[PDB]
Amino acid sequence: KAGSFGDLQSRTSTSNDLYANTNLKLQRPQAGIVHTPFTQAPSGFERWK
Amino acid sequence: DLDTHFTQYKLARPYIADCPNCGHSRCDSPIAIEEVRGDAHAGVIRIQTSAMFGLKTDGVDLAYMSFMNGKTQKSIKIDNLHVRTSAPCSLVSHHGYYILAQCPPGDTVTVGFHDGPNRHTCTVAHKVEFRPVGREKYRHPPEHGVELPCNRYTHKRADQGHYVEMHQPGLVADHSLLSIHSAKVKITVPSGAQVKYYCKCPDVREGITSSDHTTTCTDVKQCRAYLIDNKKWVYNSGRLPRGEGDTFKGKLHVPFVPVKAKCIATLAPEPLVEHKHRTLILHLHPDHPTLLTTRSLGSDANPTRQWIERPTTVNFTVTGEGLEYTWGNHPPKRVWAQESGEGNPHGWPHE
Amino acid sequence: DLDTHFTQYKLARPYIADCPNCGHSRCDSPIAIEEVRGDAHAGVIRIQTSAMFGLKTDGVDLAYMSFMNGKTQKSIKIDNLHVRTSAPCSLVSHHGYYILAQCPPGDTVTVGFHDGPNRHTCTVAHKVEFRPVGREKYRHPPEHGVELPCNRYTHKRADQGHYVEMHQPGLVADHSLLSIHSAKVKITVPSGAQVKYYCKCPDVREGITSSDHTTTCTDVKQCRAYLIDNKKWVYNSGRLPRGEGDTFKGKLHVPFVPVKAKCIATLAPEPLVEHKHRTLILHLHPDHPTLLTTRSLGSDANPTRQWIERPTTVNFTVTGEGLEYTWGNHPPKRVWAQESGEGNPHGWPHE
Amino acid sequence: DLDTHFTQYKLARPYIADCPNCGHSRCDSPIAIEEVRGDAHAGVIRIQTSAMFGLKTDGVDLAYMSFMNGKTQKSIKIDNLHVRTSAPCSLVSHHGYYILAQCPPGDTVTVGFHDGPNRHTCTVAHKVEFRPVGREKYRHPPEHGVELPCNRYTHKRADQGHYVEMHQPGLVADHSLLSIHSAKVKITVPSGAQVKYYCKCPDVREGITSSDHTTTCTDVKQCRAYLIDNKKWVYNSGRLPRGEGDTFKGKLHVPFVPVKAKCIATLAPEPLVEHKHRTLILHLHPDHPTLLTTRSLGSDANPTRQWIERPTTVNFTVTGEGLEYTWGNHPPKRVWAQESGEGNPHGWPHE
Repeated sequence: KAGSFGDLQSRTSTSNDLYANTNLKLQRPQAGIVHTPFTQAPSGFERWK
Repeated sequence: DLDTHFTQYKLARPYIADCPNCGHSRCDSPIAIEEVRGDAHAGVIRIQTSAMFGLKTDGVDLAYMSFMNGKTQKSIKIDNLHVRTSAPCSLVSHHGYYILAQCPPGDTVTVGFHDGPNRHTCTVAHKVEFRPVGREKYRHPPEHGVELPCNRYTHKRADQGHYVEMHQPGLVADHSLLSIHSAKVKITVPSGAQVKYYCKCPDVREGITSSDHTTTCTDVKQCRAYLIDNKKWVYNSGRLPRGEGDTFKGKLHVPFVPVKAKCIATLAPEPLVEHKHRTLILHLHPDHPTLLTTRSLGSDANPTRQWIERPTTVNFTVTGEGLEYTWGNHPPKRVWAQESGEGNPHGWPHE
Repeated sequence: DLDTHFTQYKLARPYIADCPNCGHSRCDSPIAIEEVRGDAHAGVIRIQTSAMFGLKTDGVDLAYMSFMNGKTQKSIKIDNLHVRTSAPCSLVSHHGYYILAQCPPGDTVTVGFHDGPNRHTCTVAHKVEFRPVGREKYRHPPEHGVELPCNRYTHKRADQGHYVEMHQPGLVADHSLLSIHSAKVKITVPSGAQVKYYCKCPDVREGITSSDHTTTCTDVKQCRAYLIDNKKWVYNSGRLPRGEGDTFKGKLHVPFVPVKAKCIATLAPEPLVEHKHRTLILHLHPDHPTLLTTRSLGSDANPTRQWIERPTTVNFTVTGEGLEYTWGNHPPKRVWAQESGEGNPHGWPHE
Repeated sequence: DLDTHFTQYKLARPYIADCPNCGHSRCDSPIAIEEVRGDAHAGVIRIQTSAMFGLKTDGVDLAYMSFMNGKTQKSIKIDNLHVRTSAPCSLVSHHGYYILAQCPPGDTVTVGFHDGPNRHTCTVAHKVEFRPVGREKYRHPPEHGVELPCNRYTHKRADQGHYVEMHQPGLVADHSLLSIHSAKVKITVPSGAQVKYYCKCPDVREGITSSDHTTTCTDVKQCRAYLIDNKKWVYNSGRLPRGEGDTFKGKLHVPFVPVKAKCIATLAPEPLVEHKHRTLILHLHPDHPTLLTTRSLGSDANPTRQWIERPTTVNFTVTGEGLEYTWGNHPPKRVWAQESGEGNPHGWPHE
């Protein structure tokens, strides 16, 4: 779950198998022209550091 | 666009002016920046150069660059220009004396094309602020949320819906105009004008003008190199004075009006609406600061104010005519009060 | 630097994509930034251009810059461009889609070169956060402070310690590759690709298959231009397509791995150590916001917490088996348990 | 302005020292920035490039651009030079290795050529004021701020009033300098020089003496070449070595002395001064931090401190011997105690 640290939970590095919710929320790009921003909350891996 | 708007173009000339952060003793900047407008709700920022880039003065193309060097234009490619604000801009379009350029907001604006030994720039101060409309208030969006109805500027050059007072391509010195009347300084017209003038020596110093000339005092620097143009109109600048001899007060539009479109705007996910008996439990976990507020309804106003920028469970006591819950500047949600969790009597607010 | 990993190179190809900024009236820049990586917290930052500069598909020569035109390279200079994370950088090496450059750090990325008064910039949003691993929060060495261990990239592009998905890409840029065969949309394999495809027209969609090509709608402006490779796997960028069809072992390494090493770092001047009996006093005089916290080692286990950026004499209750004291991101320091008498005769430990 | 003091100019030549900060971390540049002097509270900043632009190394051709590549010039255009801050500056005048430029606001200075297919710029920190002294600390003038007389740099230089050590300079960069005399370490003269040296091995060294070095320790990297140029002494840079066996005089002035003039300045918009009876009512309305303070006069004294950036009516109790009142860096004002309305003072307010 997202709202805690360890919100990314990838199994082993011999795979890219995981659980991906870090509150990664795609949103509109800057100035109304193409690219994919990843808007990621202060959550795991940001907050509590 | 490039069709009709010869209102500004034909009946104007770019005007050479001056700027403080330039030259060896201040360059004359024909790109002198007045009237920065990041004042909208947008993401695109409007700058006014003194220069009339756009059409040269001709019919076509917003991607030429006509500033004033001399009394004459200097109608060249726009590839030497650098619009910037407080981050490098990419021009969107120029129209009139006004350029729209895509860049972040900025306290200053900093424009400049290389020319001379110096890099020939011009800068100016003006307090600028964008915001997404509503609850979530920012200086411009962070990079997140939904788009929702606030002011923003268009791609295209023509974008009318306002008008500024225009006087003329007013009084500025152009000493390329100023010939000599055999030892005294002689003003000439830029393009047809009643040219305002005085020296320490007699004439009219109010700027009541019907082609003032003072050719009585020798020095060019002891006289008033001023230009009331009498069939032309350009943006009113402080670095372009006006007179009163044959000045216009004629309002003539501004292109690059921030107009109602879908502005880049804000909203942070995870409202997580849950209701147990007359209460909205709300786990919250935003990407970026969300101004939450509610109204437990009735004659009751019940405000709430809280910026939420990190995980917090809040609650809002739903009532007999509901509550609404407004997670950011996105529109109100709605909720009936009553127990979830099975099995009761019903049929009154008493059971 | 150079590398011989045709693991990625041969089995990958250039690319190039749209970017919001670029001089005049936009362009698709080969320096179009996706996949910003503040996963190192050191002098060097890895940025991903859309294009695969470095060596070619075939290999050799760092010094060029190969973006995709057709299925063919477009091999020109890398040095007249400047990929950057924000402010002026010095490139370290490019390999793949990825460039390592000694740059400032940044949450966002802002690229631009000037060879003259010309503009051709590129900018993008992506949430990135940096901290040097350990207590103190910073992002990158200014040019001073102590060195201490945090994640950091190696100069060399010879790494393969982790691998990013590149398996089942869709296309490479320039739709002359994925043209129209004079009525229907034409999937052209680069060298062999098991191509999974579809149009908005009804046909088979995605699936584990070696044939799932579709040409049903006429244009590529109504179909999903994919090149699901199997020996030409391009990095799965933000703006790169990719059908969800046949999975491959087209997971392909990264030349740039942030590793645990003695990163060039930022740390405030080391503690001005002091003591009393069973107490590590620390007069401190920082140049940087350094999170001090300590860990009374052994019989006690108590933390102490204080961000220290302002000079403060603090105290830390040393226990029987010493204490350690953790002056920021820099690993714990250590202090014996026992007295400070400071040179007094016997019978005075500190009493 | 050309060669006002042949003290500095003639007896100077370009030098090369390492670039401390390049715009990320560090690089190397022949124009490496030492001695930033924005100390004058003004719109102009004095910079030292390592390069001696100006006159090439000679007596002629001010505002040309000569840096050192090797011991050799690189006599190129001044329009390819770019001093900049928050946007490109415009040069005012050069004297020595030092350039004065009318710049947009900035704490630091960032210089750099676009010479070659690559850019090597250089920037540095060096402590600058931009508030006039006494009380008030107010920013720097962007295009506003009241003018009042303070330090300012000369747009019309001829200055000499301090001198920095330039006695026994070191070398210039490139290992063509630090060549080999067939087994002995050879420093090659830039313009003719009395060349002094040392190695890790013991030596006897003089800077009145052409050719020194140990013969026991020899090679490019095995000895420390110096260029004590006895007719064109360069500024002593942090990365230029020097003598230690001798002191060879060659102290050479610094031009662009900041002098008392009508500086572009920073005195926050003026207050209102009012008194009735033994009271300075002071309605105040600045837009910028002014340290207000007063002195209720006589043997009795009374400081007050309050930063005024917020419009605030304050009061300061004037006493018999007056009060004096010190509205920022504007010099102390004065006020009598005299009663408004009636009374008969002779030792009291009204008695």
